[PDB]
Amino acid sequence: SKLAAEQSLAQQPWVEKYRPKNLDEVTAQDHAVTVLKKTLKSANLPHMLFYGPPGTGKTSTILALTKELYGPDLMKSRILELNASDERGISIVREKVKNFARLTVSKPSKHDLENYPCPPYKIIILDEADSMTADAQSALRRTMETYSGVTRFCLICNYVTRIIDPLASRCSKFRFKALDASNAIDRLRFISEQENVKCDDGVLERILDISAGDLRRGITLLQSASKGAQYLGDGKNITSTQVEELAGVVPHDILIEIVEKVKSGDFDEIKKYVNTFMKSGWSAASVVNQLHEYYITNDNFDTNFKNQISWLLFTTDSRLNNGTNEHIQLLNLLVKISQL
Amino acid sequence: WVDKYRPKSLNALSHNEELTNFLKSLSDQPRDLPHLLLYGPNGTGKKTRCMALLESIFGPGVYRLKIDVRQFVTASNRKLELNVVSSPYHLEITPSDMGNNDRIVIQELLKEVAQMEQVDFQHRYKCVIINEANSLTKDAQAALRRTMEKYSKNIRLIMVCDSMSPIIAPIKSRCLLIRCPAPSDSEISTILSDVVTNERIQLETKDILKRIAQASNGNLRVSLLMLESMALNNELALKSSSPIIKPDWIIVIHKLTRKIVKERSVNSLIECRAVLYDLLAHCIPANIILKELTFSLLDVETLNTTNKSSIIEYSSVFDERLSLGNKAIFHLEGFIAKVMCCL
Amino acid sequence: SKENLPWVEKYRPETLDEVYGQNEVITTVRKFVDEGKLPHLLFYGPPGTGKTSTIVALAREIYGKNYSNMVLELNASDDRGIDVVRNQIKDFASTRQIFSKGFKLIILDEADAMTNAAQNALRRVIERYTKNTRFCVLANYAHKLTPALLSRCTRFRFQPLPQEAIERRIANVLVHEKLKLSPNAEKALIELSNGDMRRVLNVLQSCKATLDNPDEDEISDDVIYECCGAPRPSDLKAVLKSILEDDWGTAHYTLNKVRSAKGLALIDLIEGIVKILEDYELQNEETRVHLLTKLADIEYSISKGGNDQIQGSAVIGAIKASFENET
Amino acid sequence: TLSLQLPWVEKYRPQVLSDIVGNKETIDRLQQIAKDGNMPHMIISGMPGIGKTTSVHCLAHELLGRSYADGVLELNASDDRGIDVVRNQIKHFAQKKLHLPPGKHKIVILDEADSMTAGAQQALRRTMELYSNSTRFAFACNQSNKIIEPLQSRCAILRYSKLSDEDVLKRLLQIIKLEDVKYTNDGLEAIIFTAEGDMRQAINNLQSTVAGHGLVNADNVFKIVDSPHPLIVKKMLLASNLEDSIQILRTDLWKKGYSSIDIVTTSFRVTKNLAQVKESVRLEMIKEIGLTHMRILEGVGTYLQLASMLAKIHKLNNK
Amino acid sequence: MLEAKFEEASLFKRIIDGFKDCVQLVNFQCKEDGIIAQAVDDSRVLLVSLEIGVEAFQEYRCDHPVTLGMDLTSLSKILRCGNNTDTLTLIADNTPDSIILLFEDTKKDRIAEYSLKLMDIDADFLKIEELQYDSTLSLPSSEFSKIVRDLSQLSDSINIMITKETIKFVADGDIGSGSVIIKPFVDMEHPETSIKLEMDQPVDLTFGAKYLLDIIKGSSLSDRVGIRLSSEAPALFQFDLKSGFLQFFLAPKFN
Amino acid sequence: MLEAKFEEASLFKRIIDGFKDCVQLVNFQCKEDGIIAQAVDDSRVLLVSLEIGVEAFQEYRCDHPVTLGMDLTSLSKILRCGTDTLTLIADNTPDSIILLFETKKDRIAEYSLKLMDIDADFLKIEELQYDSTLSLPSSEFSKIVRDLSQLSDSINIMITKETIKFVADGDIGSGSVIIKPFVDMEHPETSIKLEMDQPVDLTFGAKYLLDIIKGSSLSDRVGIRLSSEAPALFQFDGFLQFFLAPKFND
DNA sequence: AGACACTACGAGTACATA
DNA sequence: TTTTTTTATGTACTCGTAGTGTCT
Ligand SMILES: Nc1ncnc2c1ncn2[C@@H]1O[C@H](COP(=O)(O)OP(=O)(O)OP(O)(O)=S)[C@@H](O)[C@H]1O
Ligand SMILES: Nc1ncnc2c1ncn2[C@@H]1O[C@H](COP(=O)(O)OP(=O)(O)OP(O)(O)=S)[C@@H](O)[C@H]1O
Ligand SMILES: Nc1ncnc2c1ncn2[C@@H]1O[C@H](COP(=O)(O)OP(=O)(O)OP(O)(O)=S)[C@@H](O)[C@H]1O
Ligand SMILES: Nc1ncnc2c1ncn2[C@@H]1O[C@H](COP(=O)(O)OP(=O)(O)O)[C@@H](O)[C@H]1O
Ligand SMILES: [Mg+2]
Ligand SMILES: [Mg+2]
Ligand SMILES: [Mg+2]
Repeated sequence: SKLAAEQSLAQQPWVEKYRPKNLDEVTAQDHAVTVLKKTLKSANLPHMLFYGPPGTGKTSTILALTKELYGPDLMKSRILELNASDERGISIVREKVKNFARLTVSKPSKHDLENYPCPPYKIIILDEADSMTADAQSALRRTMETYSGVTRFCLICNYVTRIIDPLASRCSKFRFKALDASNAIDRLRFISEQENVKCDDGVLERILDISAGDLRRGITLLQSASKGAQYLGDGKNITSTQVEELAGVVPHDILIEIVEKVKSGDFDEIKKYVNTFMKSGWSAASVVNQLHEYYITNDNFDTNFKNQISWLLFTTDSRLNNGTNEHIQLLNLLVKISQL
Repeated sequence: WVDKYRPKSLNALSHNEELTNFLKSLSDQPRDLPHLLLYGPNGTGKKTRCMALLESIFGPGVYRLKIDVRQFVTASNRKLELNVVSSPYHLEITPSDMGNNDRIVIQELLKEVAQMEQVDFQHRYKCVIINEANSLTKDAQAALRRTMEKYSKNIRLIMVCDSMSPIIAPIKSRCLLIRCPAPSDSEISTILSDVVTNERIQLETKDILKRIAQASNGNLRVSLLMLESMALNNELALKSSSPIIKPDWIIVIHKLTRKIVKERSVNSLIECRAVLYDLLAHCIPANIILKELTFSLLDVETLNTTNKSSIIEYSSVFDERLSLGNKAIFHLEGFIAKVMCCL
Repeated sequence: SKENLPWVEKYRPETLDEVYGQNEVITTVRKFVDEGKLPHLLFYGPPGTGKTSTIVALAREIYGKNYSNMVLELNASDDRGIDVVRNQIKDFASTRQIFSKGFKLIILDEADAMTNAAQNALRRVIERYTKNTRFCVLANYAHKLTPALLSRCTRFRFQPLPQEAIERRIANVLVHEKLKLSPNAEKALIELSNGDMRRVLNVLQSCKATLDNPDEDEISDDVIYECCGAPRPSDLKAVLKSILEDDWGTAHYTLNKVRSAKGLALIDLIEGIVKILEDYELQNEETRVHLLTKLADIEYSISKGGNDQIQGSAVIGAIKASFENET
Repeated sequence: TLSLQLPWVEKYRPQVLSDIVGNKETIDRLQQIAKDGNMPHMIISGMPGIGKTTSVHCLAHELLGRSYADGVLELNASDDRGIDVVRNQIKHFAQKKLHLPPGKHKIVILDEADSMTAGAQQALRRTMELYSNSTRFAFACNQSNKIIEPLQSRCAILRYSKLSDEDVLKRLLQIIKLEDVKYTNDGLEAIIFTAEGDMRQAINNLQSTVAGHGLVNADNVFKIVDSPHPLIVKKMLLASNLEDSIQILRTDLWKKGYSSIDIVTTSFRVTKNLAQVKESVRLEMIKEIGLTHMRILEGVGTYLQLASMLAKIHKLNNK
Repeated sequence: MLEAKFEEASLFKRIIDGFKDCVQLVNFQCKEDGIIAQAVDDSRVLLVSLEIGVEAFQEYRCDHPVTLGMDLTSLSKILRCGNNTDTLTLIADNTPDSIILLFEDTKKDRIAEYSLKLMDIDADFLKIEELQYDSTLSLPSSEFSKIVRDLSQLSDSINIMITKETIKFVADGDIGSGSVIIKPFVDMEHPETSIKLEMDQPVDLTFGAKYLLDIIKGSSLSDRVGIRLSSEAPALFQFDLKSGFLQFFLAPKFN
Repeated sequence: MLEAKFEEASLFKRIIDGFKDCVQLVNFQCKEDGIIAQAVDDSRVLLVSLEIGVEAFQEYRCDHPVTLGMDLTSLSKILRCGTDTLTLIADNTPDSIILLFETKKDRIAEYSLKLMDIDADFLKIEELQYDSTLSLPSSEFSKIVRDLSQLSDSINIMITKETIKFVADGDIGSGSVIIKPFVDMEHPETSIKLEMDQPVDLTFGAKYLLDIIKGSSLSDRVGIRLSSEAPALFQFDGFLQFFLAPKFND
């Protein structure tokens, strides 16, 4: 029962092993969980709309809230979790969601009311609401507006623009902030201490730096570095280079080579070096990010050059965000920034 | 042949020793393994390394696999039938064999295998190899986003792809990212020496092997296949000046580039459209066609930097157009017309 | 109990006297229902303006507490096809009332999601049965309704709620709840609403929960801004000044520290800078063209994700290159 | 509040062809036809709210007298009008025997004929051709292109046009005289301006203004009825300076609650129906408006997108 | 708590069959006097009102007035899984929750315990049929069903006319026109075939055929349909059960 | 050359339609004793078995035991396109299967089928120990299954303290049928046999049982054998066995 | 008691879309 | 002067096995 779940958690990846179970385990998203804790004593939970970057803890926050609200017994009877792996057309929204909202709340047991608040409403959460069509979303309007006495709606998405304006107006918007080094270093150090991850001084802060506001990717990189350090068995500490080599980050010397090829050189040698660089598999997104960081943070270029480099990097990132060919886009970017 | 000589374990790999050691690190503790995404150039050997890693996570029976047929029903009376490569320890799914109906197959089959528990009389989870994750539309990726996290104790995904550009950010975050850099010409020539020593090839000079590497651009699948092809024309004895056998579509693209750089007119644009139709009708993707045509146009020495810059700019623009469109010829002809107008 | 409903639902108007903002429409509707001449209504307006509340309070005033039975209320949540029209709406219009004597009311809420065939079948139901029943169509977009159906109803445009109405409703809530609000905090609340009562009520509930006290203190602008995660005008103008005057590295560092110390979003900063630069009196409109185009492009790119640092640098460079022409 | 009164559109609905202030030519044609008899198959097309349904109803009534109940078959878009209905009920009505005066015929009125399926329209051909001596068909639609050419070939085509300001003003004056309502010239002018050739909309706005304010004045009319949507959009697009168009979009459209989708759709329609600028300029403007609409539909609909669209339109107009 | 053990199984089955495809969402109310339920049609045209006292039940125990709402589709699905020889038992806990339908066999230990999850319907329980009626009549079920489903083929509307000792059902349509005139008469050797009629004022009002075709479905319960008509009053079609009554309130058409 | 004669074609028709929804290809092995068949589902979640001995055939001649691999498409078409005496004919190297329909009529028709070669892997069948073994009439179990399948999509079997419980927790509600062992004298068909050693509780898919209960007409009683970690055993007396694997845990 | 006209709920096939 | 194209909900038509009230 409990011991089996503990062992299964202990034999699961660190992303799911250290998933926040309570509203206190969340470190940086304090503004939303403060309201979620204060409404836990009351009974006026409004319709909520979680939105933000991926890996900020929206699903974890709503799961911890539903747990702290209903207990592990009513957690399976007073919830309706609809993810993107299910059909969510107009038909589903009209039949299943509306029938569950029209249902009466399940009666709590004697042990439930003794330890948990047991609010008089249930929760219908809709994870990954970006994939929901606009008509199926508009169908939810009166469904959530008339049955608010017995059910509460929780939408979860990454792009708040994909949800129609009436639905965004009906729900209170909770924006989850990116988990950078400052507000997630405590959680990363806790995860490293619980797993005896022997690292150096500036490793963890570097990991989140590569994460760019993503604690899931940081925990995964930490687990990978820990596995790579335990396989060796040398007993030393993990370094920033050993972390950045498996995170897909281009080394500094290879980036300096690219900068030298762009500064001095014509189309031919630039194209040849790009063809040689694309042989070693690097994600063009990370290369564009490193080039942007280098060009903007360097105090050696003119403001007129910096505006143009920023616009060109923006255009290249926007074109890469559509699944384009990495080689063509990278070559075009380097050529355009080579021409002054 | 590329099939007769292929590594079956991690200790049988002959290049990227750092990647082999990282795979051994990742397979040391096999049950505490997150989802993986192998990305890199096409033909590096990531599909072989994934199977070699599974051979370390499980017994040697991972390679004894069978192809079964599975059927699905869409929202209408249309039926889909696709072949699944399954093994007593893992299964392989390639949703690149259909259109926009990959999300249904993904969700249904993955929920089925997640609820399904492994059988005995052959560890605890059953691996899924998603081949060519780039063809997965955003809807199927969004559907898999929550399936990756809900069932993490029975289903571990190993997604093989060539470029993480079409992969969404949530899926990228939900799995480890492993890059497979293409092997250098030295390792390719070393593998070629071994395979020609085993296949009894007669070489007057060894440098030709290096040239094969310089003709494959790091691709081992192209290098070995081209070596075996040019070994059939020279009758199992490669000469010091044996010609390099290029695929038919590459020669067609080169002739199209020649036609572009020689004549720039609408009458030539009609012939260009005809050649593009003949290329597309014979199972050749349009993104590869555009990439190779642009790279061949840049290699033309008659043009200058001003022409090549505009060529690569229009190439990127029409690459975005083709990634946002479906009628590939509608973008290919536009790119060709813009290139003709540039020159 | 009503004490469990959210503030948006708990404070739903039950009578026509609790619907603020709309005075020209409410008075004319009251006169319609008093003199008896009630035509087919078409309430067109943005979300959260009070159309559904208005029509519900109107049906309550017309039929009494028996509203839920003498009125046929259909919405997008219910199946509304051509056969649904043909059967349900025609049978409701053709027969008489079961509980009292009087005309019937068909409230087609959110009728902008109906099929064209359904509207084509309903446009002759409205014209044929017009002596014993009425039709009220609620809409947010007037382009989804056929012109034939659009010409049969009297159109009432629900304007966005002005300052006075939202302030009156906020005062009513502050009387109903043990809560105090600062004047500047109230002004900032009015500013981030765009005439949406739902947003105001939701963020008011959120800031009351944020207080973390027995509500013996006042809600200031800091509480509001930390609740909705919106940037403050101070940081907004500081970032704009650093972009317009300081160097590239200084502006980049300022934007980074401002957006990372408070956890602000780049889209909110973009919207705020757009709102601030709208009052800027500039030279030849080429700078305004470049600014608007580049900012809209960056917003559309943000609406799909990507690198936030690259987009911030793009915003800085776009603003700088746009103001470089105003010389 | 126990009972309501009939609206002025239904109460003052014309019951004779003389009370119709529409197209004088077609109205006099229908009057002469009803006076002499021998009404042929007809298809009446036009815009909503100009007197098409009332016209055919008055025609059938004055042509059939007391036999209207048993000689007229009325079928609207609200009733089933598939192939099965045309096969069974319409054919049974056309074959039904009825002793009529020696100058009349049974009339089959089909309201909203542009919504009938292709199968029903095809089956109606021989149904109307084999019984053309005792059954006549009158279609009332808004788009003649939705009715197949074989059906149009067997009937007359009456295209109703927009009602000029004179006709709507005369009808409004008649309604005022029959209602004894205090009005003003500027109020009636504003009503005609906001009606846009729609008689039904004009009468509805007049009744609304009367029952809401009592006096028909331009102030009250503009207070209860906003300015026409396409005209403000046209004035915004035809602005000479970017600042003027931005101010118009901000104050008139955005500050009054008009959604971005409605704004971009009205801009597209106005640019399509525009005639002041050349064809190429209109094509580029439509291209930019569609580029903006593609972002509005994806949920990125804000004021910044419309401002950028106006800026791009002005840049195009900047030679 | 609530314990309602029926004597048989097919009784409730026929009770729900009476208005199976007529209404959707019902809200039963169990009190000390019996179960009472009123349900409005989807188009808000007719109201079904059923009342079964403590006579039709084998055992009845109700502590406090309980309200259980449910959809008729799920209730029919649950009731179809029960054998006609079983014994039905409705059970409800202290607070209103999923009603327990228990099927208990009389010879073998077969405990079929289904749990039907309730709905949350707005309990707008009104007080109806407390108004004086202008005309009352009663006639056999088979005759009414025959007349209804014979006139429904000629038209979609049926005009009922009650004149001085004269009942008239008229159906005016497109392919034809029918009229049935039954006269009040009371028989002594067959007291169930009598057609009683007490009229105070002449009544003339029309109804739809699609609704009468569903009202006549309740003729499987009783054999004497009572019809109460009046100007501006819901037409009362009452079937008299052995313990309670099932009454349909139909709304007349607008002439 | 194999010659088999069923007195009635209806028996073979019912046999083939009993499982014509769970498989597409099927191997029939033919030996001296009778005919035996096993087939694996396309999803490899359920296996179907079949054994018909010389008791059912009016005439049987089988010189050499051979494996006939037939598809469901053509055989189903032949069985559905056409009580009468059915005769199965095969020759040396049986490239075709002939099905003659022949007591008061002399009309005959048949369409030939070309066979395939499927690698029917041989997995041993062991009679291990079981924590619970029960037998109940086929019609009652079929009724229970098609009654509980309307509520949920997963049927829970709970065998404890001489009581069996078929539970189904669905969306619209929850059903639970509790049954006690019963043996009847006047009707030997309506008897409930059960023996246990450990209370067991497993969950199976309802879509699989919805097709398993299609074999309710082959025999009158069905056996359920449930254990801790081994898959459930559904036994039908011709002897045929179904191995159903349950859901892991939650 | 049973056969077969009447019938109404369900799977399949297309056909548009401003 | 001529052939084809992925998908998504609403609409209309058709055959059609099926469930039940009725007549030789
Ligand atoms: N605020 C947080 N505190 C602690 N751990 C976190 C936090 N956010 C994310 N994590 C970790 O990241 C894992 C993933 O959390 P999720 O809630 O699924 O992320 P997400 O916001 O849902 O991203 P998506 O699903 O792609 S939009 C959790 O199981 C934690 O291990
Ligand atoms: N004029 C108003 N006066 C007071 N409260 C209002 C007003 N308008 C909106 N509200 C509040 O906002 C809630 C929602 O109002 P609704 O009428 O449902 O919005 P809406 O105008 O119908 O727009 P939709 O539903 O998104 S199309 C009400 O329950 C009130 O709490
Ligand atoms: N020429 C007219 N003279 C007087 N009243 C008119 C005239 N045209 C329209 N009306 C009024 O408008 C009402 C409705 O007119 P209709 O004939 O129904 O409009 P229409 O021309 O048929 O266009 P539709 O029905 O929307 S396709 C009538 O009842 C009259 O009150
Ligand atoms: N380490 C290696 N040593 C020798 N050959 C290899 C190695 N890795 C891959 N190959 C060759 O690559 C071929 C398969 O390429 P594949 O993995 O399908 O390309 P991709 O990486 O695009 O999937 C095999 O035939 C095998 O011989
Ligand atoms: Mg999530
Ligand atoms: Mg509303
Ligand atoms: Mg009309």
